[PDB]
Amino acid sequence: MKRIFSLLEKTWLGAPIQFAWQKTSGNYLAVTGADYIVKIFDRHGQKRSEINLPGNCVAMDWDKDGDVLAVIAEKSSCIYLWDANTNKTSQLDNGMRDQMSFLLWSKVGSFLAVGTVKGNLLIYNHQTSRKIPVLGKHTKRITCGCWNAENLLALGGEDKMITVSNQEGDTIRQTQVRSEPSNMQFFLMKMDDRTSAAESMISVVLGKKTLFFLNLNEPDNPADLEFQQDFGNIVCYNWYGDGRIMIGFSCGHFVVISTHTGELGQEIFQARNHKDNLTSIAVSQTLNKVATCGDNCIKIQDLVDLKDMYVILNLDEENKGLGTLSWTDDGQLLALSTQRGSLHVFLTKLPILGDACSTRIAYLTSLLEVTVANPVEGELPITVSVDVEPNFVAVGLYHLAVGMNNRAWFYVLGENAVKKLKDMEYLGTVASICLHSDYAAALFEGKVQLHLIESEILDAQEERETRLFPAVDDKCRILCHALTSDFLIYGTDTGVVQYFYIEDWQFVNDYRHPVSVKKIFPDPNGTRLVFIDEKSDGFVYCPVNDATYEIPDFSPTIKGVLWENWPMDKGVFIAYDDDKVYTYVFHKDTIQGAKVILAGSTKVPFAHKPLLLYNGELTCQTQSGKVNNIYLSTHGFLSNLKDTGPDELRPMLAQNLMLKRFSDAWEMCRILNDEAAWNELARACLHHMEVEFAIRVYRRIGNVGIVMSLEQIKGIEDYNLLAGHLAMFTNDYNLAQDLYLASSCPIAALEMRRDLQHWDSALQLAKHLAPDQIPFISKEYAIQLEFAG
Repeated sequence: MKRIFSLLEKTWLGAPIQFAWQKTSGNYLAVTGADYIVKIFDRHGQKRSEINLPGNCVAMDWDKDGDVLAVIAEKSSCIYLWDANTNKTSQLDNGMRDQMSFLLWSKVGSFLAVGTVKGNLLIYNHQTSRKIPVLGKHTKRITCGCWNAENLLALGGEDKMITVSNQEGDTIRQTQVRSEPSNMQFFLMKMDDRTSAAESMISVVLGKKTLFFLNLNEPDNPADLEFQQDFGNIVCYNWYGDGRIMIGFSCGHFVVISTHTGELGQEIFQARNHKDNLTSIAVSQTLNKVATCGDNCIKIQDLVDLKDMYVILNLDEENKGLGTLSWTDDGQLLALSTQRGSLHVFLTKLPILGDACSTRIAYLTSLLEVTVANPVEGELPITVSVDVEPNFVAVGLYHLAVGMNNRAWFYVLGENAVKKLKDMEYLGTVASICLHSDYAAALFEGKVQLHLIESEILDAQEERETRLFPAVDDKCRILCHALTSDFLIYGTDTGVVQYFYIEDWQFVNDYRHPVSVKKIFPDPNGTRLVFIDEKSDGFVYCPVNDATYEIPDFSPTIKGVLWENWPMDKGVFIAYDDDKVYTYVFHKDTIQGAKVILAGSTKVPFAHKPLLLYNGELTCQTQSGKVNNIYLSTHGFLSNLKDTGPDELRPMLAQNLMLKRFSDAWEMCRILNDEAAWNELARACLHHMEVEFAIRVYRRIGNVGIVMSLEQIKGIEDYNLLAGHLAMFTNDYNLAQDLYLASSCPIAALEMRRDLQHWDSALQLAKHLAPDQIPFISKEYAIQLEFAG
């Protein structure tokens, strides 16, 4: 949590203030104090508008959409209405002539309620401009009220009455209460039957000491809850979750109560968050958290477990006497007032915007700052101040881009400073942008524009400065794109994948999938691709042979994919969602052909977004704007290797042998000092045809006979002949025979079978390959048969 801005107007010093957040669209913040003005600010503390009043602001409220702010004032009959789409102020005379005492918009209906000191009511409709005066609704000042989802209006007054009404102001119900009503709210009791959706019940605080309940279906049986005097007076209460209330009390305590059938008023939880004074509570269902303020501090807790303190903020001694808390509905901002007349605004959540190019990453770190880093090379993080709140961010080798709607802004990532190059405006809303080398590719309206980030007239080609895809003028829409050191790549609604080669400035491959291609994710070089189709099925594509492979167990929840940037693990990638990362390996070369294998899954902490994979370490952006690193479960062998010994080294060795990392596997076998590990390394060197390394390993094992035999074969360049001899050394005689028959020297199969004394197979081979050897083979077989009887 970080303080964005503070309001400290000289006109408000020494008096309390009131404020309101634009509700459903939290872009504006209305504020007022003893200067008879309402001032409207903008999430950045800059004043956009002001409303002048003939006296103190009595109340203010925003409409259901945040399009209109309503205000009422002392010594006035006019409501003041301010419009967020025009920034204009207008007036509405209440048609009574009394001082107003209450003001509230409906949650659903464009209605505005207005109560008076004499207990009269007005209901206004902003959409039809209809006024509905109702005289004598209360006998004294209307103090409080609430609107329900059915446009029913409940009102409390100093006459110790509660009244419930339709949107036309008619009285549905009237009730008398033991003390003056305050903090009136509507709710729904969650009965076991799913069939009721009407919020049939009212909660209210009486005399600042008891919480009272009125049920519109059972009005003959209201409930009073009384609380321990050691808590002090009730300061505030809020509804949260399924059927719970949280109540804050003056002596630093808060309590949570059940409202389930048979448990109404049962205490679920209690805490003394503050020692001397608790001044306000504010609950966000959007973050699932609560903020509390008291003793010159803010204390924030998780609604999943109220014991778990998320944040404590301590405020400087100038801020003595805390006032009121409120959040934006999106839970992006928290605001706090003081009794001395200051306002403070804090960031509660940051938009999770970030990107990567090779080992270099960019991520949002404040609403107007992007940080670029290279955690692999150890380059110091570079902070870029940006001219707009971005909707998208992209990074290259030498550049950063950010943008909003149909515009982007470009920056050079120099060693000494960051310099803004240019802003650029596209023909429609940019869905995404990608950078590589000093090219950028931007997607808008189903078309991709490739263009240079930097250029000059010196040897320029006008066709290279920019190009627009599909450049063949196909009827297809591009749904996704990616950019590499050498290729622009994109996928379409017609299911086409295309590669465009930047150096020649031409198309180089084209593949057609049976359904639309929704997303694409290339390796760092572009030589392989992951794509996701319209069914959310994942596929590897290999443009070099034009082949495709289905990714097994690929969850439809997967949001994205990252390839491993570590130079040995080029076939490794990950796919991810909000809860998990899945590690996949493309085995290009195996006896069973090419395939994709799920190597395992790693759990991801809440709202972390993956940016970079390097050597089984996953760098993620957090909601705080910071990065964090997660080791994959599939890479748990990477450790201080000597303490586990074989227990982490054996899976490391198996992984390294599959990755062909024989120099590492030798050092691991040296640390292991196990004859079985040396034999597994030797067998792997033979399977992977690494004869020079197999010679070294067998020389360490001391198997001189295998070393001499491998030294004889070392010069063989025929793949099938060499593989035949190595299969013979691994005792796989059937594979050895097939490979020798496919080789330049089929006779080696006959010789092998003769040497193994497999005389029937040797004779069958001799019939096809060397009929002149049949008599000699038959004599040697006959000698063996004569001995056998």
